Amino acid sequence: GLVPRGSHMSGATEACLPAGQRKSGMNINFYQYSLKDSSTYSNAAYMAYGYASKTKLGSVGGQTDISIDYNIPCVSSSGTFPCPQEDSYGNWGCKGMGACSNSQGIAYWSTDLFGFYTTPTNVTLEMTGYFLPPQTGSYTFSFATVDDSAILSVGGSIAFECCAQEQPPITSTNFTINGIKPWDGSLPDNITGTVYMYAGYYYPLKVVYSNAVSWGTLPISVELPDGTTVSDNFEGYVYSFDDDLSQSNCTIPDPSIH
Ligand SMILES: [Cl-]
Ligand SMILES: [Cl-]
Ligand SMILES: [Gd]
Ligand SMILES: [Gd]
Ligand SMILES: [Gd]
Ligand SMILES: [Gd]
Ligand SMILES: [Gd]
Ligand SMILES: [Gd]
Ligand SMILES: [Gd]
Ligand SMILES: [Gd]
Ligand SMILES: [Gd]
Ligand SMILES: [Gd]
Ligand SMILES: [Gd]
Repeated sequence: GLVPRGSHMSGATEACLPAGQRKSGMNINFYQYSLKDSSTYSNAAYMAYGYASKTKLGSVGGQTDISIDYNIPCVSSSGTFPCPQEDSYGNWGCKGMGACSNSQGIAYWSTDLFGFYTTPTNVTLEMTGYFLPPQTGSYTFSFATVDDSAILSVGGSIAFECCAQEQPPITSTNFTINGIKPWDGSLPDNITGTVYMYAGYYYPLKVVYSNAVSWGTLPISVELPDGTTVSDNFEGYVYSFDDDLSQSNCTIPDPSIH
């Protein structure tokens, strides 16, 4: 017929057309998280919004390189250098550095997480922004691995509300990727979630990430409808807008018919 029929039973992911000044990159908020607390980040409510009930440590904006790869120091014979986790051995040393004299189980201070001086050993962070699909079709987001706990949410009223990026987190636990650290221990690699997206609409995107001890890891990718993969550097795909709670037409509940 003259018009597309629309995704079945309001199935389309909600998106946005914010009218304000677009900024390259995502906003990163940092929140307090306790060293060796392996239980707090196992709860859906905590990972969706509860993190923001803890002390906010700071923020950085305009981040396009969004993967996390934090390595603890090895205090070695030849100085102090970051140790790739797969190179750690024994009790303990780091391959090519010898034995390390420092503890794996204390807090360490570093700017490795987006240049913000904090404790990547123990912290929770919230990345927010809008994903701009250049192509219409199925997009598959993935975490290659999760160390320690993480979620990824896409869509208006799922990640956050349109034109309200900077507001307190919404309560939705309808995660696109659920990488929450299981209670019973365990969890596989290459965890994934798929969203059908219409080109040129801005899709709210939230990533919440937490680490309790030592190494922290979150390699983020998206496979595009053309089958190519974008990993780590999402420049050209992720943007921020200052809140405009007064922009009435900002929410597009169904981009398939808009
Ligand atoms: Cl180091
Ligand atoms: Cl060695
Ligand atoms: Gd990176
Ligand atoms: Gd980089
Ligand atoms: Gd890093
Ligand atoms: Gd870094
Ligand atoms: Gd690095
Ligand atoms: Gd880096
Ligand atoms: Gd909503
Ligand atoms: Gd960790
Ligand atoms: Gd594919
Ligand atoms: Gd890098
Ligand atoms: Gd603002």
